[PDB]
Amino acid sequence: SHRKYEAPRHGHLGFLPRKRAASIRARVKAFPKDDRSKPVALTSFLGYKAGMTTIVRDLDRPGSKFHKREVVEAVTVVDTPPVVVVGVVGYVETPRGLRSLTTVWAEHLSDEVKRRFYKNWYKSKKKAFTKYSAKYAQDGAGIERELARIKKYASVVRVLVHTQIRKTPLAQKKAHLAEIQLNGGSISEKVDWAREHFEKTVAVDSVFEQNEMIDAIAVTKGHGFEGVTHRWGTKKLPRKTHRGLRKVACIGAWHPAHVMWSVARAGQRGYHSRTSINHKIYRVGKGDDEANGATSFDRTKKTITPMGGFVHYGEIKNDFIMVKGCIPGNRKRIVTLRKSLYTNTSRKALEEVSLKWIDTASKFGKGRFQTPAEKHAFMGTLKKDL
Amino acid sequence: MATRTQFENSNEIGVFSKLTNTYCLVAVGGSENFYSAFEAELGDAIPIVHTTIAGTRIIGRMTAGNRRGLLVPTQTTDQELQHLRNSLPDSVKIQRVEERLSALGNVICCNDYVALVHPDIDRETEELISDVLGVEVFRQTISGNILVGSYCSLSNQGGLVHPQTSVQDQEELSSLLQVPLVAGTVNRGSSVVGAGMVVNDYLAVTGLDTTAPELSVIESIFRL
Amino acid sequence: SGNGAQGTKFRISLGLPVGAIMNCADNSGARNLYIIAVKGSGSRLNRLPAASLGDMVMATVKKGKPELRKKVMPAIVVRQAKSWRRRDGVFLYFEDNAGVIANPKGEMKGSAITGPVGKECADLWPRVASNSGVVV
Amino acid sequence: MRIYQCHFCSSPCYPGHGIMFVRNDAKEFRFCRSKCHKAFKQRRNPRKLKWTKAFRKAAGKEL
Amino acid sequence: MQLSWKDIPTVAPANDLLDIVLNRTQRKTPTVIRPGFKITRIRAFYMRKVKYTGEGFVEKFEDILKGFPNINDVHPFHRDLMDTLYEKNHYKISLAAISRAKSLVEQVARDYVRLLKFGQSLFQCKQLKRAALGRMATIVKKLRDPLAYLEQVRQHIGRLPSIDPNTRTLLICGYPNVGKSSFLRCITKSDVDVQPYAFTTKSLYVGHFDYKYLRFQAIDTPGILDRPTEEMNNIEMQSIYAIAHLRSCVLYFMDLSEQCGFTIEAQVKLFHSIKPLFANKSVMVVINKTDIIRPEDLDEERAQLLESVKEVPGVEIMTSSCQLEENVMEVRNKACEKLLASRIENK
Repeated sequence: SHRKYEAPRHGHLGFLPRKRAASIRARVKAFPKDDRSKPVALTSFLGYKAGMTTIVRDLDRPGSKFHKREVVEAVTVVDTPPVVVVGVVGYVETPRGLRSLTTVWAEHLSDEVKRRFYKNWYKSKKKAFTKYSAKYAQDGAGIERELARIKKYASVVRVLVHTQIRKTPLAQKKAHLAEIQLNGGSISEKVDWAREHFEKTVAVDSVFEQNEMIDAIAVTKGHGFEGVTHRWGTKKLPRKTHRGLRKVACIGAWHPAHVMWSVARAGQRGYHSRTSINHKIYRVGKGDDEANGATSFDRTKKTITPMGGFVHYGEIKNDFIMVKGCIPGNRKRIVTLRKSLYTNTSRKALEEVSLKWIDTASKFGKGRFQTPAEKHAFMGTLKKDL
Repeated sequence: MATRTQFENSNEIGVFSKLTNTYCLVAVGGSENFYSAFEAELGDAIPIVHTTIAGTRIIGRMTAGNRRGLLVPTQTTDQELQHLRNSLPDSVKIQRVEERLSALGNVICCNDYVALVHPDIDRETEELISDVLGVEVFRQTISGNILVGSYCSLSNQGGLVHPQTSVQDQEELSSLLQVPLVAGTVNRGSSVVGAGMVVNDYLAVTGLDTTAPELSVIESIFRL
Repeated sequence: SGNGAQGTKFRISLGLPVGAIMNCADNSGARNLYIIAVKGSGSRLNRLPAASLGDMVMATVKKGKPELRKKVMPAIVVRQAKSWRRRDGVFLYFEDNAGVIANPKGEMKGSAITGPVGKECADLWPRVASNSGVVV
Repeated sequence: MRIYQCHFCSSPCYPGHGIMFVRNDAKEFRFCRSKCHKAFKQRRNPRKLKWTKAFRKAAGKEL
Repeated sequence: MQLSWKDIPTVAPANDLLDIVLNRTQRKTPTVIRPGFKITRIRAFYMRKVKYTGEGFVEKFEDILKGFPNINDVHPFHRDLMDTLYEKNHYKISLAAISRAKSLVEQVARDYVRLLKFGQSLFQCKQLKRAALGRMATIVKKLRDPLAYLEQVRQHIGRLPSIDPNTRTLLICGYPNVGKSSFLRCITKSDVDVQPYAFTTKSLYVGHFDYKYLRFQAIDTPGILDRPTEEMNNIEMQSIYAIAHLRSCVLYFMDLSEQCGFTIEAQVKLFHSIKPLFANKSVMVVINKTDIIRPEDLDEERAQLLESVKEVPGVEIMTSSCQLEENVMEVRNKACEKLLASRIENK
């Protein structure tokens, strides 16, 4: 017949299929355009999502009814100890797309990455890379030939980095390895940079800075098998209805005589890949800085960790990125921060922030105190104690 | 003289500005056309302090005061207070007042000699006002309205009250305030003369919509 | 919102869907306001239009002077009760739902407003500012 | 920002949070954990309520 | 201060109107899916077509009736201005035509829907729609000549000078080329405007001047009031009469010099004829352009104006030259004062 009343579809066809992602490490499907005039640097970074908290800052938006007033804002924090560089991989342009032609590895590989190449570490003879490592013995010659080849050919150079998971409260020991496109100028300069950085270490301040707009690429929280109502935001059917009501009443017309790809159905929910963009960096933390969670306006020596510590995560004892708002994925997940694909002029992006205050109270209840110092002050002396 | 302007497209100047004989307060996020209205005729004469009160920009309704003092709501932040103390001359006292009848600017109407207050104000508060503003205070109603600061524009030269104020109240109020009072309207018919314009002994700023007759009464009664 | 509303308004939690009755908080003779429409509200199958603080509604007077009853007029919501959240981080709420009868331009029919008035409404409708005592 | 203290608990409210309702007096009271609000609505006696700052004062819980 | 008359929208022609209705009905019929009996479905389609046929006619005709204040209802100044252009008597029959047409289309639509609704025969149902379309088609075509007259007038009424007949106006009259247009521009503070009007040679110059927070409107008459009223056509004679409603005060400019190309004797005659008629409105006669003016003419002027003897408006003339800008503000205050200060006290 014809609908009756018009309404928009439930849910976005551009995020199909709604199946579980092929890996907890969401893929970077694109990198920034290359500007080979600038210095060589990474274009993304690995970290772990730890938690959120609240911020207060004064706003700067000439014209807003909130210009020059304080706002309070949710932000998230991602643990970010220096990534360590261990390979370069060199790609070439073909009429069938980008194809990698070599990979050169550092001579010494940390147990952390080595562990990544294995399914049962405890039993294994840990032989990974033990013949590659030899290639260095000899003067250096075949590793030069490779490095050399990459320079000769190669349209784009990526770096194999991995995270220092041990520098993180996680149990998980096996580190995360991944390719990061290099955008500083000249294919040769790029590989030189790469080669120079083997076994050597790279920190976030070398990649991100205050007020930058960055993207988060990560696998979404999982939910298992979801009915149609919650998964697609379909209307609940009425109370009166027999044989269940969190459903879709009509699964299709009679012709085409086939349930169609575009109707909502029960199925997996969450644990999807997502490339969320335009998240402002409101803080770039330093792990060797007491007074991490302190401010120009605050002053009190205290770190970003909440009282009792980040619920379900742990402590934060390294550099971190504090991103305004909230990000795909959950507490503990490997998450990739990426440079933005365009120069946003937004004004909203561009505004330069300065935190006045960072919340620091326990998130494990309705916290009343920032430091244990403050808590003793307000509360008095207790039956434990002095 | 007397000028016309608008805060955005609003004629209620009294809502976004506070003018006395020794200082001028204006909302922080105004336009040049708005600010100029004052800068152009106050020049380097008296301080023109940009500010917010309790985080809002309706500073004209949120405060009350004269040459000697300024009254601000409790919710005035310490930052706004510090900024005010620093910008305004030392001879003016800035005091926080705790009253919940309405916004200070609606509850209080004053010049450098007398002040009318909401008729339901408590004694303690009425003494504080008299004290800080160094003025004689009287609980009154203008044509029945309790929001005196909203229905009365006053300077030391003259005053304008609700258009329906009887002649008898006008005569009595004139005597009480020691200045000629006349019932009138501002911004083309508005009877909220207190919020529609700001004024002191040498300048009156009203909204662009004030008619010719209304502006005539203004420069005539305030002697501009 | 709309006519005579000088200012924009930041979104605030919708408290009052159509059919809701708020206290009349002016001295017009009206005792309550029954919401039949929100101005500037959009469209989605099955959704009630619903007002908030400083929204202009279209109401009838269920209780009040007979010269006010049996007809539809504009009103403005002045107090909420559904809690909402400001950009200073605060979740706040009044003890009652209440608004005041008004004209399309936004002029109060009455001359007083009894009770407090949320600032977001005061900031929105100047003739409401005028007649307000305690704001927020 | 400065801290408004949730009066009932008397705890300092790190600038945001909670709700106001009007006493229909000049001031309004701020409320913390809803527990704080409900007890208040319960109209329980702060002198009795352990959580209250009042409890501390009266109780001996103090000086 | 504006025109009541502008608001009526332009009337579309019969030709535009014939096509649009059918096309719309055609669109409607295939989109619709009738439910029910086979015969009923077709019947439903035809009924739908008939009803869009009714709908389209009713919408156009309502637009003529709405938008428009009725010619009688408006204030006497405004009634007049319309009257010249169309002719009111022609206009009264024409208004009725629109109304009649609307009634008939509704009546026929009702007739056919019922007949089709009633009928079982498919051939009949089809024929009935055919008939209705035929009938609708003839009616718009017959009315085309009144539609054409209405459409043309809509544009002419829109052009009318927008001025207020209630509030005080000052009227500059005199023979043509006396310097009335210049006098007016000198008098007005802001730059002069031009208003189109029917049956005026130049158009009118309109200006305004303030003393206090009172506004005074000024218009000049060129070509309309300037010459014998009787000599003019029935439409133009009526245009002259519209000025009567409009003016609160009349000023008579004389140019003695004969630079205007007209003698003082002629100017005195025209003035005298108009003068007793408007007792109700104040008069200020000003002999302007004084610097150039010749003494030979002055004697004739003096005999009407200054002399208590026959024909005299009882007003005291101001010598000036506004063009020269000597006494321009002095003359202007007096002209406003003569009607204003009066009217205030009067009322």
